[PDB]
Amino acid sequence: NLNMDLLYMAAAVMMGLAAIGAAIGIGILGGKFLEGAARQPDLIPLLRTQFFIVMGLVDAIPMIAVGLGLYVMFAVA
Amino acid sequence: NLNMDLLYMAAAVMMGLAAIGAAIGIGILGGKFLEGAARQPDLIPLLRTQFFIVMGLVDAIPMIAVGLGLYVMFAVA
Amino acid sequence: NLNMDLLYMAAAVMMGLAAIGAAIGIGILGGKFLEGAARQPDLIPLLRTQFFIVMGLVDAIPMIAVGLGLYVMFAVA
Amino acid sequence: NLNMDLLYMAAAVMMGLAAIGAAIGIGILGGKFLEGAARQPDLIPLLRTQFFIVMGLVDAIPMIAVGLGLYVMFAVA
Amino acid sequence: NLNMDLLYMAAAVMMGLAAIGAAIGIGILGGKFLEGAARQPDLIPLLRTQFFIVMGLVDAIPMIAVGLGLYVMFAVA
Amino acid sequence: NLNMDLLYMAAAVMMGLAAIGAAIGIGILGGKFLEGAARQPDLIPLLRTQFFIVMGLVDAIPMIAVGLGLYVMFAVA
Amino acid sequence: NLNMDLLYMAAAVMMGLAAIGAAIGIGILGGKFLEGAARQPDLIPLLRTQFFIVMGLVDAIPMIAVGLGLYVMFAVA
Amino acid sequence: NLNMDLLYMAAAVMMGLAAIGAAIGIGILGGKFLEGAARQPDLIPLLRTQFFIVMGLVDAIPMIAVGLGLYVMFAVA
Amino acid sequence: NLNMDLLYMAAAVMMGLAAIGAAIGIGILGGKFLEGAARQPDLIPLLRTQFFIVMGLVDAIPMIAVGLGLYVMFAVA
Amino acid sequence: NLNMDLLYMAAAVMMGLAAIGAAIGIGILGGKFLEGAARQPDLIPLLRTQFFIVMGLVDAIPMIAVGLGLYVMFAVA
Amino acid sequence: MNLNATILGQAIAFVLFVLFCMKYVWPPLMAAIEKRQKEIADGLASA
Amino acid sequence: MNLNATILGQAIAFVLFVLFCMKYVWPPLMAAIEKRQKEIADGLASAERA
Amino acid sequence: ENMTPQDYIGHHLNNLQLDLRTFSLVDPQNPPATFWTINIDSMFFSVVLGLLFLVLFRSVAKKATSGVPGKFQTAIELVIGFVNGSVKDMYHGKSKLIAPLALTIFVWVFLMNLMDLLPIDLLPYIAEHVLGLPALRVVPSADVNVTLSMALGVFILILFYSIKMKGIGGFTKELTLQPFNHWAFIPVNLILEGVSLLSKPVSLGLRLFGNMYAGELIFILIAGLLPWWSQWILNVPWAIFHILIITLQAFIFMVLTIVYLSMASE
Repeated sequence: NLNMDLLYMAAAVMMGLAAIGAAIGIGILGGKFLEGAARQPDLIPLLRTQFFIVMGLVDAIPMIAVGLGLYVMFAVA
Repeated sequence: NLNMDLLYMAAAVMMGLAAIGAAIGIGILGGKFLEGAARQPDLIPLLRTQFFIVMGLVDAIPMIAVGLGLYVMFAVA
Repeated sequence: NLNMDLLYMAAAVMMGLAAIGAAIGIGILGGKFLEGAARQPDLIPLLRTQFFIVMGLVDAIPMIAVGLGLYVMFAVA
Repeated sequence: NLNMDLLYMAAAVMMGLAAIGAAIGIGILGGKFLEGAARQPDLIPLLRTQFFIVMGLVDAIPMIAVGLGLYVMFAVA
Repeated sequence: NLNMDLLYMAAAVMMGLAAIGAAIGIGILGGKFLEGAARQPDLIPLLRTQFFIVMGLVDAIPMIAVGLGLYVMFAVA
Repeated sequence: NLNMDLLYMAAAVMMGLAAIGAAIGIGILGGKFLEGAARQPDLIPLLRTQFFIVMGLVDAIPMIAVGLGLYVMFAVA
Repeated sequence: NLNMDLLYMAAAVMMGLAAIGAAIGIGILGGKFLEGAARQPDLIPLLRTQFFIVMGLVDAIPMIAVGLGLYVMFAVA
Repeated sequence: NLNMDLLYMAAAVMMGLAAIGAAIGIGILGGKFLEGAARQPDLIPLLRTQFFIVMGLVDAIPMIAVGLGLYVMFAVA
Repeated sequence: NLNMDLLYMAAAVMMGLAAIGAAIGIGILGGKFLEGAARQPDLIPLLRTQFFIVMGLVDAIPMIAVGLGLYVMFAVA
Repeated sequence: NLNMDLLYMAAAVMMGLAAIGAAIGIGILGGKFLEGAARQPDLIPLLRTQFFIVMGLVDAIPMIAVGLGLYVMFAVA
Repeated sequence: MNLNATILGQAIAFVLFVLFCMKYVWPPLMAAIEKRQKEIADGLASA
Repeated sequence: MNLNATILGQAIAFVLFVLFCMKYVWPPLMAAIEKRQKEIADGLASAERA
Repeated sequence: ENMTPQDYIGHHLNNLQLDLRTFSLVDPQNPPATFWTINIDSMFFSVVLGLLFLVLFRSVAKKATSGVPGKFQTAIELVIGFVNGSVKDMYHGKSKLIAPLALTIFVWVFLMNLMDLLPIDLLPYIAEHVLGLPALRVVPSADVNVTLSMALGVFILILFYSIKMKGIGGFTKELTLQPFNHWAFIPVNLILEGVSLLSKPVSLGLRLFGNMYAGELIFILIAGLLPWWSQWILNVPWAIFHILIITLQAFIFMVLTIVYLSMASE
């Protein structure tokens, strides 16, 4: 039957779009971290601590999508 | 055939687009938080509490789509 | 049977596209609120009031898109 | 079967793309309003009046796209 | 006949893409008008005159696309 | 027959994508004109002349796509 | 037969994507010209000459795509 | 048969997306050249030399997609 | 037969979206590095070190997607 | 015959999306190189070496996708 | 295109040319260049 | 397809490329080599006269 | 001669090969399925361009005089100074290998790419008519196997330098505890740094292959499809653009090799 391969296609769309969102979201956020670290090079530990707080939120929704993509490819299909 | 594989494809479109929207929206907002923090290092608690007010609204509408995508896979399919 | 099974795909497209629009729109708008709050920190309750006025307009079209998506899944299909 | 399904899909793509247009356009316009408000806060009632003029134009063309989407679901069925 | 539902789908993509283009185009143009008004508030009627000239060009292609999509939906189908 | 379904859909893609390209291109170019007009009034007719030179190039490819979309609907279909 | 209907669809997608690329590419390039002119209008002929050099490269790939789109539509038909 | 028209569609997708990539990448790169040329008008030939060095890299990947698009369209069948 | 063929299409969407995500994310992050290095040339080894830390996170999700794309083509084929 | 046409449409997705990703990623990065070269022209050889270091990361992931697209057309055929 | 025993045949060729270039080409060229740079630097030491 | 025609067209295209390459590419290369010989001649003359 | 232009384009993309089961010549209408079918034409042009690089540089290296240099000597010392300046900026360790490795990579990849500029029929015509060989194509870097052989050479050096500089301590730590630090992430860290490590050589090889293969394919298409009086107008602009690409792709293979070995060792 065809079905088992439209499960691979469903996981592929879900995991690819989650990789777009995770990579661009951290790219934008990290660029503004480096701009702050260039201006204030004695504040790198403070700015890096805040960056890890907000970066965890950026990753949180893409990590759900990537986990469900792995479930569909390995466990269901 | 079609019923299950289209329900997984629909869930993949909801969670893929919610991962795009939530990750880029929080990435942009977090970039302005980290530049504000580098500009005003006495105000990280004031700007991070404003950031959590704004972030709740940004995440809320993608979280409808993620929760309903999980309903589509687990409880419809 | 394919007519209702594709109605779940129709709702998935409609609310997924609304979720990227709403999350990026509030992300940009909130970013300019946090930059204003960092430049004028005694001004935050006035700027937050204005952010809530314009955030209601930004949400108004996505919220009717999400509401019609939920209707398509629950009431039509 | 499929004719009535494809009408609901046509409304889903029409309102989904209209929800992106309306939310992004007002998100950008409202961000530049909020920076004008933070730079000169005694000027806010004037800038808010100009924002409502410009926002009416931005929102008007998505609103005919939404109105035709509801016509396709409710009236054409 | 399949011809009817494909004509409603063709109108839906034509008007959805026109609503994205026209709403984001006027959103960017209006944002630069509102920061110009915040910088030079005694010039606002002059900048309105130029904004309405430029807005006519931005709308001219999307209003053709809406006019033909609405013709396809009402007259051809 | 099938020819009209696919020809109206082909025109709808061609003119919808041209409406994105023209509206975003003139929106970006026009916003930079309006910040120039707020920065230097009394240069408005000179900056408007340069804006109309550049606008002719921005419109040139989208106007080919509009003219051929009108040919596909009115002459081929 | 279907061959001609898909060839009009192929020419339409190739020229739509060429129209987006060419119009936004010249819109970004021209916006940076207009702000460099507004700052010091004594350089308008110098910057306009460099603009025409860069704009030639921006047009070069989209015109390959338009030339092949016209060939598909008229000559492969 | 179906073979040829789907090969012309696959070529149209390579050629269109290459026209997006080349036109937007050189538009961004050229905008930063023109603002550098306005900033340092004695150094236009030095900045133009580096512009051609990085423009070779931006054009290189789209030219792979153009070369294979012409091979699929003309030479494979 | 069709299962094997569609698995090459499913890998193609995973690797295309992983390529866009990685290249745009690192391009935004690296641009903010190369502009911090030009403004503060004594800080390059520090900004280079923080760039490689942040870039490891930007790489992390695209490497899951591309590694699974290679698995889908070569192992299940 | 049927298996080969879909294989040419799979390669067209890989190479089109990787051409957009790599061209715009290098365009953003190269624009920041040309900005830094206009601000401090005496750094232009140093910033050139930092550009080539970061550019090797930016187009590393897209080159895996371009190479497998060339494998699919020429080896899997 | 086809992955092939040429990958090994080129791997032998590359390592032979890197060993010949490393001993024979690079030391005599860099000795001759640095010998001139030292003689100019001692020419500045006269000042 | 005429194979001899494809050889004729490749010959015309190579001659036009060689005329571009000689005028644009070779003067920069020969000017860089003569600039090095000038800088070494000045450097050795200055070093030996000092 | 029966050529349809699609068939001419097809034959131009076929290599000359040796069947090591028999030492026969794999005629280009039936390819043997074995992995022992060495490509003769990329092997011959790869070693002959490597020999020509070493003959020119050794001839100057053996003569070279620290007076005012000759005009040819000045050209070779310019490329020695350009490679050493690149290495000395990017790498700071004591190794005797990195500088000559970077010289051979830059000059050999440049020479291999430079074969692509020559007319696409001239050497294949001479090989078909005068030598009688069933096929030929003359750009080594355009073929995958040479670029993956160089990229795997740099992979083996990336492993050698990372083990030697830091061994039982450093390589196990960087594979297991990065980027996410805590021991709870070790399985994820091992996958992400594994694919990061493997991405450095595979992208080196595919970068160089993809640019030279599409560069040659345009000259095969322009020669194949267009009539003689009209080839030069598209061909001359492509040749002029390709001169920029051959030097950039040779330079990027050198730069990324130095950067990856410098980042591995230091």
